[PDB]
Amino acid sequence: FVPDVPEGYVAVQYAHRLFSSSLANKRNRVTYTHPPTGMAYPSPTGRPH
Amino acid sequence: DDVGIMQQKKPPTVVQSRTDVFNEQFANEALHPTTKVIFNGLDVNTEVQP
Amino acid sequence: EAFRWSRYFLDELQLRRLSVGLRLITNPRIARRFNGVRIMYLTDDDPDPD
Repeated sequence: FVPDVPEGYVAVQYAHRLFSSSLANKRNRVTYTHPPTGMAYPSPTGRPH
Repeated sequence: DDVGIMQQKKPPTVVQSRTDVFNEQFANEALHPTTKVIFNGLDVNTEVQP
Repeated sequence: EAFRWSRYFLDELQLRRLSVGLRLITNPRIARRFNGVRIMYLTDDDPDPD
């Protein structure tokens, strides 16, 4: 079994560029900037599929 | 299709007591299937009926 | 005349004080026993008790 990828998901090549340090609520988060829209996401939760 | 009788080989059961506040982190997470449960003492159905 | 209302068999000054006490008791600032709760699984990014 290989789980099928759900309809809403966007494919993203990994790159060192995608992740960075950033300030967010008084700590340095491992932010993931998201290439389709460019939104930064300091928290692991709440990120786009 | 038959119900098992010999004791079966169940996957290991990690208990995560969940407090009001806690630092979740997923370093060293298991990749194999593993049942996760919030409460301890979950063997509550003690009144056996003959 | 004193028999018309036992004043819960309390003295006059005790009543006069008692009213003020009712004012202390009904006060919002001392009303610090809290009722009810909300389980939800958010991150505590910016801790404010309120």
